[PDB]
Amino acid sequence: AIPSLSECQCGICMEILVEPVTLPCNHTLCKPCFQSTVEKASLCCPFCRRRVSSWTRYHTRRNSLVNVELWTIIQKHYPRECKLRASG
Amino acid sequence: SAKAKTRSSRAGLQFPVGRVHRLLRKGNYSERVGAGAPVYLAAVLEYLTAEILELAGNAARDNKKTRIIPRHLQLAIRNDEELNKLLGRVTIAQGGVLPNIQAVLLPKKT
Amino acid sequence: SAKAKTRSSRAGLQFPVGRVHRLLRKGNYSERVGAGAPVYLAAVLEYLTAEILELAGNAARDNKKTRIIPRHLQLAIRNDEELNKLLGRVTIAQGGVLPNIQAVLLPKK
Amino acid sequence: KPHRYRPGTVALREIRRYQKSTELLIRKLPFQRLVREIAQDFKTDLRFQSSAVMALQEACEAYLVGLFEDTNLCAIHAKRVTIMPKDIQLARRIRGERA
Amino acid sequence: KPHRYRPGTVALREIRRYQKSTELLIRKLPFQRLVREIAQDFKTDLRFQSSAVMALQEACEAYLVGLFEDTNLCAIHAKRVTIMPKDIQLARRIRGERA
Amino acid sequence: VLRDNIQGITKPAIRRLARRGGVKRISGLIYEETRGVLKVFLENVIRDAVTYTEHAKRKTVTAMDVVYALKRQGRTLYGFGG
Amino acid sequence: KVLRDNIQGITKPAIRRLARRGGVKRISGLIYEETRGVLKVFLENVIRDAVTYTEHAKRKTVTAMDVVYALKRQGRTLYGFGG
Amino acid sequence: RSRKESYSIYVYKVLKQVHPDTGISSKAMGIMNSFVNDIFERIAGEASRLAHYNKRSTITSREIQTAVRLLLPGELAKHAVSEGTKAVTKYTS
Amino acid sequence: RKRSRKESYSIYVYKVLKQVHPDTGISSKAMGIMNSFVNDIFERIAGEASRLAHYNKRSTITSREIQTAVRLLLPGELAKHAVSEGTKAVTKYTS
Amino acid sequence: GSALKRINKELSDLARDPPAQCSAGPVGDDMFHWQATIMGPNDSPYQGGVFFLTIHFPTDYPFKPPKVAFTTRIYHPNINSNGSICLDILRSQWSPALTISKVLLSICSLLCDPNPDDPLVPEIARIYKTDRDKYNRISREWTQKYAM
DNA sequence: ATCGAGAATCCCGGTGCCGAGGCCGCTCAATTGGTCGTAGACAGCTCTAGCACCGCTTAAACGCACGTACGCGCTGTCCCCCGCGTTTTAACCGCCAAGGGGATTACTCCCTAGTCTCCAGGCACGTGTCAGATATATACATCCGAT
DNA sequence: TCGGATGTATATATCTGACACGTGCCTGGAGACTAGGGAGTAATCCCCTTGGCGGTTAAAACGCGGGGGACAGCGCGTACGTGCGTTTAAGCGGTGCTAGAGCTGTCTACGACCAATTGAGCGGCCTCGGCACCGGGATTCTCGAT
Ligand SMILES: [Zn+2]
Ligand SMILES: [Zn+2]
Repeated sequence: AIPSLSECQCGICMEILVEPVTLPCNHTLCKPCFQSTVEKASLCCPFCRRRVSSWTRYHTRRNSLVNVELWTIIQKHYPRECKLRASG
Repeated sequence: SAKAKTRSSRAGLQFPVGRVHRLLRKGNYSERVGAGAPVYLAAVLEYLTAEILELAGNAARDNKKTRIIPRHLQLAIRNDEELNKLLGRVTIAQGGVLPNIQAVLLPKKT
Repeated sequence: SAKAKTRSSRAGLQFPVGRVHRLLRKGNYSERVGAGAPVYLAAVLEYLTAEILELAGNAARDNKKTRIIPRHLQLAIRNDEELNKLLGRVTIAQGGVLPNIQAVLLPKK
Repeated sequence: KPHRYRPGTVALREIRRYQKSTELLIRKLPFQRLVREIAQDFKTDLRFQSSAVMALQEACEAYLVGLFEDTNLCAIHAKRVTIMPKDIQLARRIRGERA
Repeated sequence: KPHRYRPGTVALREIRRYQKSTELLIRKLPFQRLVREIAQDFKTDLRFQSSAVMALQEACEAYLVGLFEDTNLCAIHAKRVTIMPKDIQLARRIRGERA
Repeated sequence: VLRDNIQGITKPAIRRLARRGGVKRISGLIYEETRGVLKVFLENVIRDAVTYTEHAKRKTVTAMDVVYALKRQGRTLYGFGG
Repeated sequence: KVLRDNIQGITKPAIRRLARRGGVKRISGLIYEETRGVLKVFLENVIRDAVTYTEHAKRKTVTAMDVVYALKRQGRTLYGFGG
Repeated sequence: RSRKESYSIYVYKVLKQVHPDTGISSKAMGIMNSFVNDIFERIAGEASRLAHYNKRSTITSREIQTAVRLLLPGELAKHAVSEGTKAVTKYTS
Repeated sequence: RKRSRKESYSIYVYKVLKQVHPDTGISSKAMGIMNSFVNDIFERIAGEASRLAHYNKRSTITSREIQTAVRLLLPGELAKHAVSEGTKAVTKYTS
Repeated sequence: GSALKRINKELSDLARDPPAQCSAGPVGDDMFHWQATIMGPNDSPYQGGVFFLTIHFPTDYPFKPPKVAFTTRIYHPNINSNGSICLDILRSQWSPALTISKVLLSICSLLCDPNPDDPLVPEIARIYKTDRDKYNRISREWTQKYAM
């Protein structure tokens, strides 16, 4: 099963996990929220305050930041939310 | 930041900023040292030290030791893809090497 | 030698000593530049230039050309030993390379 | 009747002819186009001084010539006379470029 | 009855045992004597700080270990598993040390 | 925009660069590989050249920029400035 | 206090250990001598610089910083002893 | 006696910031001192050569930024540039 | 307007040439190469003397600093001959 | 574009969940300019007092912290003349996942015990850490004559 | 071994052009002279660390035997680079044109060096305690001969 | 496949010295103020970079025949790994001596700084010779054929 549309949101901006990223601390947030919480914050987890600097480098080096399989579940279970989120 | 506290705090860093300012002045790097450069350089230094110390701490936790020793630093530096390229020529004292055996030398599956 | 004359001629050199003094002062190499350092440095630079020009002039005379070109500088630098150890990494533009065919590749009866 | 040299002599003759000269070997305009392409990749809307393109060409040629010298040394070391990609890879791995 | 491993296994076991550690391998006093000998050759009547001898030993060991890594790469490249002096000479010639 | 220009480094040009290096016999899998490594080298020099040009707030890459990039990498070049 | 043939202090087992750490499985009997040669050369390019610093500062003890500077000059920066 | 300067206390602060339990040996502290001094020398030297090439006479922030873009490899470069820009922006205001 | 002036070691290299080979000219590209070589060697020696005077907490680049930088920077015979030439020139200048 | 939804979530939070011994709201129609009211905690030398404070949400909220400052004049070791506050999760420790309620509870905890480590006004900090009786005397007098 | 045809390469002489070397005018930086603060040389004192020596333990070096894996040479195969002739694509060159942006000059102001005063951040030093090294005794994994 | 045999990882007491923390102070960092020149902004100007023909022709692309080198397979005889008994000297601890690194104080000769001033060096012009180039001729490797 999958958590409802409520928990499918980003735990920061309360919006859908558009292109989510799964941090080493098991947390998740949408790609814009991620890139903000890394390029304008202290490179730490917004949930449990865990630095992911090295992991961030190691994975963006391979462009393996986005979690593809969760994103596929979101696009097959709640596609219209992702599409209405796609414009803005 | 209106805070008239030590410039380290006013920049949010941990590395000293006045000391970096002096080292940039007395070091004959240039005639004038702008007031922004020491803060920037202290931030960069702190960030690099944070990276290396985090990786070394991870390695030391892996080897079940609660105190980083040069071997863990060598492991952390050589296992990362960028910290190795930045320190390609450096030689860590008491660092050992990365454990790896060439594939051709391993015994014949018989 | 006491004199009131251009520091170059007084030192018995050809390179400028005033220009080297200025470059040592306005280059942020140190705070103060001793009065005897620019002379030493101009002398060393002149010696090295004379060395390379000796070898290059020889190499140019070999090719029957009476005017040094980069090829001759490259030959004179690679053929020598100390100079090639000093300029190991340097690349001389338009310099070609030493003629060197490995022995194994040569024909055989 | 058609007089043709044995395979292995025109190669040595070309080695001599090219080591005895200095001009550029990679043609100018294709190398210039390659450089401009990599440039527009890095920072768009650039211009180049012809001297800079020439310096790039000289550096690239000297680097490739050194790499081929060391590659040939490897290929001879392995009791061969042909250079193969593993030779170049070994040369670059030993030289300390990529590791 | 005398149980002896086939030739080629104690070697790998030693490789693992020595890559898994960090201590110095060249014994201390002979290396110190060698360093003092080269010193008295260069400028006579010298003294050495123990830290300087240790730094020399660390640098020498790291250099030799790197050289043996590249030598082993060469020897494997030539379809062998033994390192021979031509391997070391090729490693140093390619690396750019002596030319 | 430009694309597929590494093929401008043709096969005979690499053959020439190989002869000057002293190579008697080349294998057909070298050419491709060569292009590869050459590209890498360029992507390591131009990147620094641009970095200099972007610092001085210019839009042309002067020869001194390339020379400084090379010298910074360790491939000092004589003949254009420095 | 002269000395002789101290490079034979770099014995054959020590070179075998150095080669094991480098990942070498089988060593030819003609490596040892060769290695010693190489080793000596390396030292005669570091000590010569180290002493050159000591001669300059008008000292008679080659300090750790001298050796570290001599190394850094050759492109073999060494961490752990200073600077 | 004489007092020496080192980055020991600051390295220890950063450690206790990113790993609240693991200490650090003395020799590792020496290695970190040497590493910080080395990176300092590299960055400052490259910024000085930039100032000298562009005929400026002062090492502003942007010279340090370009030096960091030059020395550090790609991803470290981006991260450190962002971090330094953030620190300066916070220090100013 | 008027073009700004660019210094170079052209005339000095030409003087040294006419001392060594009194009949052999030199072409412009060779002149640029020799000029860049002089600049590079000057930079190496000066920077080495700078680091050397900074190691011992001195503030002055004396002649001894250049002498030791030369001893550190050049191969054997070149180091010996260049140190000889430098000492000769300095003592002739001061006397 | 996300700041509007973030402030919407925050106002809905303060609606459905009032902060502990506190309240807040938009002082004007604009969402980025807010006013809040804090009640004096018992374990704080400012018992019974009520203080109004102004909130300025930044442009890159939440990833940038919103500047809060006490408008009422308070003689506090962490409150300067105009009423600015020194809080680490307000300058650098600010995690954008935090809501209003968490920063309000943190400033409450600071009101419970002033932090003169990096103080704004030195003499009030030194009289708080030197002689506490005169300190809580003057703070109680302030929170009775200005907060009442 | 040899010798002769076939391409290839080295010498040599006539012609031509553009650039290397030299001349001239003029700006600006190198030189001279004087003054002045201080970096550095030098004497003196201290006391840290390097050198030399000795005696004991035991780990490592060593010399040797021996079996064997592999380094090296030979043979044979086949396939894939080389040389070459032919055709087709595009580099190169000489020319012209537009304009953009690098380089230069003038002005203004604010950012940093320099100075003085003041005080707490950090450093040398001293002290306690637990992380890790050590020793011991196990279980466990892996190698190897023989089925 | 297979049971001995050996090296390795693992769990447990223990003990010691390296690390983390508290302290006095003191020297270097922070704060206020002043001046001046370095850098930024504006304007302009002309050097040279991009873009574009169009013709020639050197050079790349393609295909083909074959021969020589890459590579696999066998073999064989030595060089080298493994194990062991023996001899050597490294390592350690403890001690004694002092050479020399390091620090402080004093004093002056050396280098910075500044105003003047005058010639070396740089920009621009230019002209004759060194080198490029072409054409022919001399010769010299190369290959096959005996
Ligand atoms: Zn989000
Ligand atoms: Zn987390």
